[PDB]
Amino acid sequence: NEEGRLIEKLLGDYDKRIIPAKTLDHIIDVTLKLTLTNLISLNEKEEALTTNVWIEIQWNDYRLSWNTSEYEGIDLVRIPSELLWLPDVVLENNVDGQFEVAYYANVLVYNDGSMYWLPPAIYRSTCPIAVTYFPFDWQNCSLVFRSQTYNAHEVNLQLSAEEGEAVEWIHIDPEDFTENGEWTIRHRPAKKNYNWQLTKDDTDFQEIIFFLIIQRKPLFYIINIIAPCVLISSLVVLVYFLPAQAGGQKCTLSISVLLAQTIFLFLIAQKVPETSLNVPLIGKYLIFVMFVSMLIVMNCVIVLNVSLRTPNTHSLSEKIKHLFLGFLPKCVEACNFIAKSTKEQNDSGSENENWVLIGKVIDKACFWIALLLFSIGTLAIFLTGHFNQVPEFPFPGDPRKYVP
Amino acid sequence: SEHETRLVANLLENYNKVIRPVEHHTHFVDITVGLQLIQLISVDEVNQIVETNVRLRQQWIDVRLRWNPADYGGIKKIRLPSDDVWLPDLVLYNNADGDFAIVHMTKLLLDYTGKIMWTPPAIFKSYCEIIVTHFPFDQQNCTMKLGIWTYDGTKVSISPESDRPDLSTFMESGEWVMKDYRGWKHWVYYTCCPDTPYLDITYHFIMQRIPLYFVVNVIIPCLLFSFLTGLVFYLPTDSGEKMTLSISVLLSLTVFLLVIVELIPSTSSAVPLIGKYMLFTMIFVISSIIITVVVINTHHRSPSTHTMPQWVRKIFIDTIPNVMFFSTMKRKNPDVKSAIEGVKYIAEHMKSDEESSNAAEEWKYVAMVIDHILLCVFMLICIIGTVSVFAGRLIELS
Amino acid sequence: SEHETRLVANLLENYNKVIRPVEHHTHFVDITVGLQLIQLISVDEVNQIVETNVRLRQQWIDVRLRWNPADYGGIKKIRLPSDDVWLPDLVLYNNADGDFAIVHMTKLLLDYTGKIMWTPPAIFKSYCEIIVTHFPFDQQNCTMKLGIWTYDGTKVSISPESDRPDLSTFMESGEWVMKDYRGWKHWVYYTCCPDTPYLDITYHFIMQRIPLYFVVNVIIPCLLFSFLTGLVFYLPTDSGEKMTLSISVLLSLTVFLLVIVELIPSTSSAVPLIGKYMLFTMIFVISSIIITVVVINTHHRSPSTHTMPQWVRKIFIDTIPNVMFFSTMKRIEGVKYIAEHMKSDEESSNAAEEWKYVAMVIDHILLCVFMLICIIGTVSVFAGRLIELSQ
Amino acid sequence: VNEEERLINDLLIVNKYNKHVRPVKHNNEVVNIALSLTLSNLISLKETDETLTSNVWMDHAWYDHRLTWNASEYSDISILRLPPELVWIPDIVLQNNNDGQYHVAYFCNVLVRPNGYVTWLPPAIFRSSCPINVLYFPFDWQNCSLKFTALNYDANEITMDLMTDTIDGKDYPIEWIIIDPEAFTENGEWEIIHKPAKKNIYPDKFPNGTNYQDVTFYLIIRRKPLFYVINFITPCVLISFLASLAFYLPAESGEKMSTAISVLLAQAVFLLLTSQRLPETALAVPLIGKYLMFIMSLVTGVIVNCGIVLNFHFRTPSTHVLSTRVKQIFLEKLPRILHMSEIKSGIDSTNYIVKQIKEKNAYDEEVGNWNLVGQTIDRLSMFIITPVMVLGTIFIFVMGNFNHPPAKPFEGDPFDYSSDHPRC
Amino acid sequence: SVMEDTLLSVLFETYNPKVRPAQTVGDKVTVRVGLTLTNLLILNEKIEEMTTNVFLNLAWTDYRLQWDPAAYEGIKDLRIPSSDVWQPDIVLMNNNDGSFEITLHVNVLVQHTGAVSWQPSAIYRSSCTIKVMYFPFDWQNCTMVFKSYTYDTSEVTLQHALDAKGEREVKEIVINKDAFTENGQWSIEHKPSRKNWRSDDPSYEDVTFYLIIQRKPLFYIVYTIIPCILISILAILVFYLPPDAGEKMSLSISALLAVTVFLLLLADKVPETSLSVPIIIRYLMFIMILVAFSVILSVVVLNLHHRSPNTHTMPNWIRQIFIETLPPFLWIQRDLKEAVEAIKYIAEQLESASEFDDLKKDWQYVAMVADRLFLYVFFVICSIGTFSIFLDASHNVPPDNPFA
Repeated sequence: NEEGRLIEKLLGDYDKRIIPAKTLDHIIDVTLKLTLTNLISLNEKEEALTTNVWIEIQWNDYRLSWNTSEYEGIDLVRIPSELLWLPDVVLENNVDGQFEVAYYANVLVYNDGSMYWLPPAIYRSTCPIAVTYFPFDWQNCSLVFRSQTYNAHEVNLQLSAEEGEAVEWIHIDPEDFTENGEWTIRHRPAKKNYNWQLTKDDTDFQEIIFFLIIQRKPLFYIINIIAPCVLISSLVVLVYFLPAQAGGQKCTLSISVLLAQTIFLFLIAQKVPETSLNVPLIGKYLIFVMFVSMLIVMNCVIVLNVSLRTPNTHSLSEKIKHLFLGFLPKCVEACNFIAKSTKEQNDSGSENENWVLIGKVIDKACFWIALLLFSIGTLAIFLTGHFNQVPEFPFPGDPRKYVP
Repeated sequence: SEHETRLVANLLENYNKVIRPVEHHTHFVDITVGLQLIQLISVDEVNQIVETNVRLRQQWIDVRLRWNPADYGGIKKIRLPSDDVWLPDLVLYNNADGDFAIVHMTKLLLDYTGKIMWTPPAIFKSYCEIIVTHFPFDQQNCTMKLGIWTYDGTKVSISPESDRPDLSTFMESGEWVMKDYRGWKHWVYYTCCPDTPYLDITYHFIMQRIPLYFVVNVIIPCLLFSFLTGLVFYLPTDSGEKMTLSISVLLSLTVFLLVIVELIPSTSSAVPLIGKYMLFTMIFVISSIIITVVVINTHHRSPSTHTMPQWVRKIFIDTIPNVMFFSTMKRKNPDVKSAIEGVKYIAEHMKSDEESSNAAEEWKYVAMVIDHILLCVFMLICIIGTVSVFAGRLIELS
Repeated sequence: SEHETRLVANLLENYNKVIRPVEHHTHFVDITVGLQLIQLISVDEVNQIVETNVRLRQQWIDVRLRWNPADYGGIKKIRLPSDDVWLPDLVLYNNADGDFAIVHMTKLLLDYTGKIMWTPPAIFKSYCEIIVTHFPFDQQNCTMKLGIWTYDGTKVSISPESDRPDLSTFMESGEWVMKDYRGWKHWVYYTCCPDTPYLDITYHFIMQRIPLYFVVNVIIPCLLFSFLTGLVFYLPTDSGEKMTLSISVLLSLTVFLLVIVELIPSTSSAVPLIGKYMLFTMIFVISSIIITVVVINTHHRSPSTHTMPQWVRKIFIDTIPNVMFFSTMKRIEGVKYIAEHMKSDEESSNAAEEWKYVAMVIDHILLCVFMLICIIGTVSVFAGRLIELSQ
Repeated sequence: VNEEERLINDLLIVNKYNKHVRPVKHNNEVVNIALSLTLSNLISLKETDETLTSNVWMDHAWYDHRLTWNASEYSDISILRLPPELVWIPDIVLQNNNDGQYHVAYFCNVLVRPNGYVTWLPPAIFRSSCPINVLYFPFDWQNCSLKFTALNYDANEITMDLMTDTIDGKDYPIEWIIIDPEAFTENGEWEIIHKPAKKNIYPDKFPNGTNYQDVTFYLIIRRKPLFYVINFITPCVLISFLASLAFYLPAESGEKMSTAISVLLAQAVFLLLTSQRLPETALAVPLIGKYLMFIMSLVTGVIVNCGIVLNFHFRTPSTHVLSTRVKQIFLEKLPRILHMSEIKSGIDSTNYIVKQIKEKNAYDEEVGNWNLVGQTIDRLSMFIITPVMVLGTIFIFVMGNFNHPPAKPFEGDPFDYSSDHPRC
Repeated sequence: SVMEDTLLSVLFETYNPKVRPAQTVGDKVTVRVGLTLTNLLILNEKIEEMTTNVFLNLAWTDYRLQWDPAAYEGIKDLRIPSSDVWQPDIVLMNNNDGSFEITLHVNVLVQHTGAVSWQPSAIYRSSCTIKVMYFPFDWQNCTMVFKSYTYDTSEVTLQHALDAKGEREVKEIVINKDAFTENGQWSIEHKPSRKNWRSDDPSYEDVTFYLIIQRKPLFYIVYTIIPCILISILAILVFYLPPDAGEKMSLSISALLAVTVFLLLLADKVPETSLSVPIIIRYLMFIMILVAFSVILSVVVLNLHHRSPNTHTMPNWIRQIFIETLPPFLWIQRDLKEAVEAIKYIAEQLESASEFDDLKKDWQYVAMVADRLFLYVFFVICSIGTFSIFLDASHNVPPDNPFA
């Protein structure tokens, strides 16, 4: 096999610790390309995006060249990556200690010294979660690739060009790519970025940034958390039709709705991130419905106090009675003693009935206010969540789409 | 033996692990690749990752690793470390979390003709799409895609050892049933070079989940809660617990929602049948609570505040109760004259009390008839809802 | 190029890695050590572990790794693997769970004059004492104690690069704000060998926790429960929903204790302010339920069993309602037998009415004092720390 | 130039220093190896998996005749540093550990003196396995041990001993875990008390085996119970005390059963928390667990008694008949011993009304007698249940608080292992 | 120089650890295998995985490792690093994770006769199918299979280890009285060792160590059994409350809620296996069904109690069954004429009220008798069910013969 003598001649005087620059002040182009095989996860508890990506790296090495006419027409040789020099292009913004690739595949070399490497890797990059519109939110975080041990005076990172145009995107495979099930890839731009604060001689002067605009599918959160909580918070508006009696169960219903909301808070606390920069939208809605439930409990206590008043306990003033009953546009003396006792208990019952009617009027008055408050708050919060959509362009200041 | 040490020293004298083991570079190595499963480690739906334990039967022919047995004391088969000979770079294309290729690197069997047989073990964390629509009665089609990474056709060609993966030593998983298991070989051509096919082997398994655990631990409590939801309409409104029962079974369902979250997978690809039934039960409880609020409100409706309309009374008094045959429904001195006036006053007060109590009793009767009707309606709704949710998949299974 | 390969071969032909880089063994290597914090990964209070991403700038001078650039085509700066040259034994003395020293072993820059600058990344899991006294408004002072583990003074000297760690590339952690950061160099002497100082560098970060997460998740439900358990006393005793409301808000606090245990650290060094406020709310609810039971029993006192004391009447009938301006509270043989029984029922119901009025007055004054207690308790719990934060 | 390179080349290359050969003149000799421990910081003691994670600096000291040099010849070099990869080291292994670590974490350079004395201080993070005595939880104290052995060599080849410190010209064996007072930080949930060290020799096994001798470092660690007292103990005790007040609620109010059953629900929530924060060992019932079981059964008994009282309260003459003996004993003993506080038709209809009034008056006086019986049996039930409940909930935690580790770290040894009073 | 160095130089001058020490072509190497359990760490049911600490006593013979102690300084035995001598690849075949090989790799001991003994210690995580039918009162038949991964029966022959003296075979798992912490939840009833080489494939041969372990259920008894018994007691107590109290539902549905909380607690620890239902889960479901039936019957009792003659009419069969027959068997038994006619009307109203109250009292009597019958039936069925379940649970004794 001619590959044996070809490899023995190529690697006979090869030093993998040396940059392949031909002369002094020679900068080697290191073209990069990404291929997102499948989006594994985005764990917002530690704000880490776990992805599976194949990284295409192409460069030129003047050492590994051969005249194919001298050999038997061989023009493409696979060499293990451990025996060859590498640009050490690593993911800088990792959440773990894993910087390099996960497999170290063989690298292909051509006649002209062209070198093509395709290692796969599993990257747990950092991803600052914007919790403003959780769970209807969209996340804009990126993978940053840079040469760990070289500066801009030695290497020159740039995006690879295939047919004469720069591949400024992630280029997922249209067929062999399964959806995450909770995230949709809306925009996948890519760009070379300079820090412009450090000098060119610094290794961190240049980088290649692959963004990933990901929109969360809120289906599971709607089905299991949002809609049941909405139904529970809608139940508390029914309390104004329950009678204000011993068996009315008004305060029981309201406080048990509050207890259900507390259990929902316990459920929610295991899912929401702990960034503390902003309150999650689901958290805002939960605080709002808890405040509404507290106000409704207070109103129920007030209504029960009003409807259970007695002439023996309070005095019904003429002002209150007028206000709440006119402004609603929306050896023989034993028989005498029995008669007078019946008359006085009838009068006390009549005043109690007046208090009950006042309670009914205030119930009907406050029910509409509570219903409007709850409906407006819920609709406003969820319409704000729904209107939160991915921007049309990947960058607001650019007209390009960065889409093949 | 000293014969075997001499044989190994002579074989590995000038061997090069990097070089592809072929006679001429225009030819290719015919590598017979088969996979034998051992145990299904785990299946995760929130990440769509299936972890399996496999052994990779890889066979090929190395022309450099041959000898005459009669020249070495009759030795025919030897064992060699895998780090000394050329190894194909078989990679799982759809790898998710595990290692992309073989990492354990156990020893391999070498014959006197050069037939390298290698059986390394591996734990494959493959990425296969999880259809959660029919959970927990779902049927997953999980695939593992093996391919030569760096090389291609006419250099390193792989072929399936058998039409199906070996499952003779496959222990029972206890949660899944292997309905079918097959392995296909795909050629993929590219327009850049039509004479360089790219070869891969996909092994697909059809796993039908055993649903007993989710039926016992999730379906039964939800069914019990749904059955008890409609029971509240038989509870009379005279008892003050009519609201208490409904809101407390609602609290019980809310507590069981924690178990549902901690047990079922949390995916947004599609709503599972468990989620559909849980949402149906929740909406059923909410509607029952609204209905019993209406019943309680129409039970305490005072005759003075509201008069009974003729139509609703007519319907609920003399037509509907007659239909329900199974129910037991009911279908000379100032002081003397002042005492006389007091007796007349208490008599007319008792008359007014009797009239008001009769009107209130009419309201109670209307509420009771409504309770019976809605009890029957809600029981029928619960039964037909459970049947409509589950019987489709139950029939599709058989 | 061939010049760089020739230079590296010439440099590493006779190099020995296990030998300290000095001209004379009595001299020492002056090592300039600086730290830059890429990001604050995590802070764990139950175990006192601070995980950080840290890049270590270590500079020294190796007299063996020098060359004339003009002899090798003008090359001045090269890159070498860290496993081919002598390396300092920089170890995090207070390491808790992570690796003690540098593991990644990236390449390092080598000049023609012998200067070596090495910038390895690492993940430091520091074990710094965590004070949970003022949680969640706490201020944490976390230290990293870098030092040469094996060598000591007069063999390897370590000096700080700058008085402060570099945060130019620092990412905002979101949960913390880096209020202050500094680094000091410590000499430690031992009685056995007083002429050999032991040198180390301690970098201390003073960080402030952003309290919005725990205020939203914990403080607001506790305030709501306190307000409800204070408002429970306005409910009249006639409705049979007083104890149900009290024990239901008790149960809601009990099931919110699940969230409290889930969120707050489980550290027994000291009671946090969250724990103090939760205990205050628990005592508040317990006391409210106890006096609710008391007033419910005093509402149903029958005159046949109990008799109205004169002091109870004097207090809750005459004096207290006078100063309660806000409340609108008011300040032939058979027929003879029927009349006598009616009189007895009337006087018994009048005595029961007196008991109910006493219960209502107690309820009103208790509602006022409980609202005042809730306000005073919340202020005394939180306003002191808020004033300390504002200054 | 540097003389260290010449000394290293003479020591390890010229003499052909074999790394795998034990440093003895003759094979029958024994290498004496002295060990010590320095607990830098106790990481945690996770009782759910019974794992103690700790950070310890292990100190090894021994001799090597192949590393001796004439100091005055080699330009007066006193101390020498050498990586472990080139010098023979004893592989002291933590035998008991739930993780598969079995080794030190850094392998720092060893220090060599010209006489051959070699010391080594590699730091390490160890995840050892010790059983959790959950009997007195959360006021308990644990006894967690690190058992270092030498599985590479037998007792006839090397011998492990405690390192000796010279004070006032006298040698004292370090029989304790060294803790630096100005550097160690106390754990947020545990405190170290005794920390003894010992060397164990098992006579039933032969010296030529690898399990003949070992060195064990113990930790008698007391858990600070402040967190569990604040979050678990006091609210549960307050709920239990609230459960007693169900006997003070009159039966007229419809909440007598509700408060007791909701107290039971709260105790069930506390039970869920306690089970979530405790291991599953079945050696003995934990103190908090048995207290919770006792208080839950007592609350169940309170619920049963409240049900009985409510049944007695609603009895009517149309359903039940009170006996002379029951009302006699109740109303004659319990309050005293508990100090409890056309014209013809018209007149016919009139006397019929009078008779109905008499009958209903007798009915309501019987109902009042039943109510009095219910009230006095409720008072007796309170005076029975409340004192036994408060005495039990005091006694359980008093016995729990009195649990302290013994002054002597071992059962019979009167040495009282400490750094203040060394032996010999 | 110490003669150990020269002995090593003589031994390892031509040694090669890649070849089995068959002195003649076609021979076999007799390898004796035994196990020494130091600490059975855990048996996780959620993964069906046993984690243990073991010492793997191995013994074989190398013809190359022979020397005469007379020619040297009486060196009868020697200690060699494990990476220098030949080693059979004896691994745990049924390991759950990927840790096939040992962990510590201790030194091997070589006598002058050529016999080589090895005692490496390792943390091993095997997988055993769990019989989840009788959880937590069950016993587990866990299995650890050890065999040479590469060598088959034509190259090695697996046997049993010997005792401290070379006279007999252990044929069981050796346990050291020292350095053994007893697991707090498991008891080692039987620890046999056997060889179970299959018949369809003659090349297969292995050594299997069985662990019959009985679980001590005290934790689940304290935290799950006693609360369920108390809730069952409350469910029985439900039928003793009077209907007029108004706490029958408030007790029964709260008992159901407590059962739900206990099921939430159990959901964390119960095994995920779907082959069979654990007896603890069956007991929990039986308790839940009993509480639900108690709720249904208390609803029926309240409905019967609140009936009135103007809403329901008493049928003949109800009067025959719930009044006449069952209570004996259940020990339950028992111008002025205007004023004159006004008094007559009052008397008529009193008569009507008394008749209405009599019919209502008859309905209440029927409700009370049915409640007592339900109480007795519920007590009997609950006692019988609990007794049968616990009798089945207590009879799950592990078998006497461990099939060795």
